[PDB]
This record gives sequence, structure tokens and C-alpha cells, in this order.
Amino acid sequence: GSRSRILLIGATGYIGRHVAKASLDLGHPTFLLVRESTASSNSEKAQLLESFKASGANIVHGSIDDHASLVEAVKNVDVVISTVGSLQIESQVNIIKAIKEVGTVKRFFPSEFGNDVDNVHAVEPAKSVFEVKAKVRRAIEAEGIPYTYVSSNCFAGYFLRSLAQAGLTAPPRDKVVILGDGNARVVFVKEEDIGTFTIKAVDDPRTLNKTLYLRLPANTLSLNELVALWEKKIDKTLEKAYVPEEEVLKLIADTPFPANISIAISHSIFVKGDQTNFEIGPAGVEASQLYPDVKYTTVDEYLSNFV
Amino acid sequence: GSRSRILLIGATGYIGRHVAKASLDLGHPTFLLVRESTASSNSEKAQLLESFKASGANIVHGSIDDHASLVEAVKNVDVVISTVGSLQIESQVNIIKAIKEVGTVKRFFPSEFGNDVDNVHAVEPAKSVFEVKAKVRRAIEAEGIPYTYVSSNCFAGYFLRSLAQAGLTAPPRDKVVILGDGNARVVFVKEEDIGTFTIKAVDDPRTLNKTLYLRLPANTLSLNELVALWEKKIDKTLEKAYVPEEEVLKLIADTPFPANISIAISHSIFVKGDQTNFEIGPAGVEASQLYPDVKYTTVDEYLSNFV
Repeated sequence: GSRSRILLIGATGYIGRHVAKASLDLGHPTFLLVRESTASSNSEKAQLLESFKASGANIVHGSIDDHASLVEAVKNVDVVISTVGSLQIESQVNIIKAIKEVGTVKRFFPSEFGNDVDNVHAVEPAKSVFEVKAKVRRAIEAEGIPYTYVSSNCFAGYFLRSLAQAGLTAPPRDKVVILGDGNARVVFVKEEDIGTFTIKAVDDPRTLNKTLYLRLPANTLSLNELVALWEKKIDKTLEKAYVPEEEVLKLIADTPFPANISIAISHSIFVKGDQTNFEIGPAGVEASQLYPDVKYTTVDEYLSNFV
Repeated sequence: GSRSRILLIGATGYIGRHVAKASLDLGHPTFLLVRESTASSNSEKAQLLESFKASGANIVHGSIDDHASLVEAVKNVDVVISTVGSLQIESQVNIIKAIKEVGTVKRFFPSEFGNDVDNVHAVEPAKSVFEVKAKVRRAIEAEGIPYTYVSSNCFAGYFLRSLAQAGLTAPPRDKVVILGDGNARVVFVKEEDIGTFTIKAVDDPRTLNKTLYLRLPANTLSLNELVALWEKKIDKTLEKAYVPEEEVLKLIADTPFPANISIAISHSIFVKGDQTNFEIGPAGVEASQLYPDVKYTTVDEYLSNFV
């Protein structure tokens, strides 16, 4: 179970909890940075930490708004994996200053785990959300810090489970709204799989100073293909609506915060096809060609459960 | 006579457009800080700008980030209204330094137009979102800028046309999901009316250093009374589902950005009832009792267009 000491900053977040679990499962010494908080006011969180120290994670008590707790937690580790929320994507500049000041960190993974922000054709407000991450990448690069940018694409438990439908928690059995032509390919990855491939890249030299894509073969399809795989399984036809790009942009302009960020990320992904409309260059590498050994849940597998 | 000059920052945003309209309709000198009118990109923006130019507005050049464009723009006015989207709220601190240097400005309206962030019982991530706006209020107050905070509660175009169902667009005809008990009262306001009441307030001594609340009597209702009114309109009863606070909190935790912000803002409004569960204090003022003049669109009138 390899050897390196990993620090998770933002362990209780949506993808952070899966990256933390797999850190423990491929057997590393896992450190979790935790800010002092009132636990009744932050219940599910306290309970998630409870279960991480029960699994064996080593809690460091800190904040990225405390350089002294950051430099300390960073001295202590080999790779730093940030999985913070959108509210503090820009505050990762603190983790960089501390990573710079310490010198002992072998690899920094910033909070990415979605689209590759240097290869999107996004419209506002999504265009600005992505530009905050891109700017942290240029700051990691300016410091000379060793990095891996994980571009894990679409969370299966959000987008696949909903069949890319804005409100849902289960695949619709009546109707779907397909944005654009429905032929842009997307890739969906189960969150627990995102956590495993991320932890497998930590010490590998093929992922040093690379963007790691998760372009998983069995998991790459268009919404047309996904609706058709599910009409088959549920053995009935869904009523469909087709929304062109122009009608999606009007929707974005006429929706307030935060739902306009949702619809604009969905234009980048489902209309523009931003997860699959560019080639992995010299500075990129793919997780299935790099770790062919990992068995990931396919879209057919994840969908058969909801049938 | 001599009418007050209004500069509006964020004029093409979701609410800024309705404020800019009303400044022009109530005969104020209207100046709009615009950076560019992008060649092919947001031509909706461009044709919005054009509409306001044709209607009488003066386009001032510059942005929240050119400090000199801002100083030069705020010196030539009496009232400054900011309606920037959530991604730039934190940067309105640029507008505070420019207003503070100029001395001239009689009133600053920060980008509020929602819940009173100083009377909120929110959970994360909404808690953190509400606080960057609370952080700006304090800074206005710290440099002693005259101000008016517009707490205009629920936008009818997002929350009333949907009957508080996320997924948007039209009131359901079958079932409805209600968060909490459905008795927490909320105030729905049509965006046009939010433009009106904001401008009615720019000169008033009664709103000077006050929080102006839109608790419009015919529009303040609980979601259980809303479903009942609509049920009556379409002469049919819907099914209801009540989600307890424990599962609302769990869903926020198990949903990614930005949808978790959406759910945490619905928790504040529809489960905590933060729009109506406090008393308007000595530094608050209410809009319909201040302006009995404005024949605001009522919920029944708004909802009739969906029958």
C-alpha cells in the first residue's frame, strides 16, 4: 500500500470524501486538515470526519487561512491534494505559498475534478468559474511546484443518475430535455472511481506535471446514446424536447445565481462537447491507459441499478 | 428643478436591467458603467445596452477593476446602484474606495436584491455566500458611506413561476415537493417591481442608511398557501411531499457545486423562513407602506398567466 504521506484539504466535500477513502484504501498515511467548527450546525460533516478517523485518517487541525497551520501540515507530507469548494478555489494560493515555503512536497493536486479549464469553450457565468481554476494552475506553475491536474469530467451520481436532467435524483421515465443536438460525447465517472485513479497518480512519473484525464471508454457517450440505453432498459420511450444552443444561452441570461452557473456548465459539457472535443496533448495523460488494472463502474452497470 | 443622477454598475445582469429600466422610467439621469459591447458573444447584452441607449441612458466606459474609470464615473453622479452578479460582489470593495475618494455620492446601493443577509439562519454553502454580501455592508458602514440595502426577497421569475420547484419554468399541475412544513412565509416580487421600488428609494430621507424590505402584503405567503391559491386557479389539487430539515441538509451535503448552493438558499427561505421570521427593526423600512403608490403585480395576477 505504497508509502507516501498525503494531506487532504477539503476531505468532507463532494469528491474529497471519495479521494480520502481511496487514499486509505491503497493504504497511504492520510492526513486531513480540519478547521474548528460547531458540529450541530455542521452535522453530516462532523459525522463524515468521525468515520474517517474510524477508518484510520490522521487529523491535522487547520485552515488555509492560517499559514502556520498550513506550513506545518505541509512539512509533514509528501503529496497535498486540495478538494476545496468553489468559495475558496482562489484561496489555494495559500497552499501554494506554504508549499513553496516548505520545499518537501513531491506533488500538489489543486481542486479540479471536473472539466479541464484550459480546454473549455464556456459562456458566463461558467466561463468565470473556470478562469479562477486556470489562474491557480498558472500560479502553481509560476512557483515551480510539482503538480497533477485531474480532469475527471461528469460526476455519475449527479449527471448520470439524473440522465443530465436539472432537477432529478433518479432517471426520468416520462421525458427528457436534450440540449443541443444531443450528439456531443460526455464522459461520466463514478465518484469512488475518481478517488482511486487520483490516488494512483500521486507517485507515478507519467503524471508528473501533467493534466490527468479520465476519458473512460465504456463511460464516454452522447445524451442521445444515454437516453437510448435507458429507454431500452426501462423498455419504454421517453418524450423528448430539443433545446438548441441559442435557446440555452437565453435560458442562462434569464436565470439568476446559482442556477445560471448550472445551465452554463451544462452548455460547455452537453452543447459544446468540451470533455471530448480536443486531444490530450504532450502534457496530458489518460487514467485508463495508465492504470488498466482498475476496474471502474461502467455507465451500463450504474444504470442497471435504477431499472 | 434638479433630478438625482444615478450610475448603475451591473446594468445588464438579471436584476440590473430592471433597475436601469426603472431609473429611465422614473426620469432620472441614468449612467451605465460598461466595459465593452462584445462583438459576437453576448449580443443579448449588446442589444440590451442599445435598448437603454435608445431609451435615454448614457454609457460610461470602465469597470469594477479600472480604479480610475470608477472614480471618474462616481464623481459625475449623486446615487450609485450596484447590481453585479454573485461572482463580483466581493469586488464591490473597489466601488467603496472610489465612492470614498470622490466625497460627492449621496447614496450607495450595494448588490443585495435578496434575503437580508444580516437576518439569516443559513447553512453552508449559502451561509458563506450570504456573508460576502454581509462583508460588503460592514465596509460601507466602516467608511461611513450613505447607503440603502434592498432586501427584495424571492424573484417571481425564478421562484414564483416554478412554485419553488427547482427545475424551473412553469407551475406543476400534478405534484409539488415542499421543504420543511410549508408554513414558512415568503415574499415573491416581480423583477419590474423590484426595479421600481429600488429607484423610489434613492432620494428619500426615510431610506437613508436603512434596509428596505419588500414585504408586499398580497405577495407574502407560505408555500402551502401558494399551492392552495394555484390549486384553486386551475381547479385541481396537487400531491404534496414534505421534506424534513434533516434530509434537506443531507441533500445539500450530497449534491455538488453549484446545485448545493441552490438547495442551501431554498433551506434559508422555505425551511427557515428567513424572509418573514423577524421584525423589521428601527433601521429597516418596508416598501409597500413607504410607496403605496406602486401598484405592484400581485401573486394572483402573476400566476394567472400560467393557468
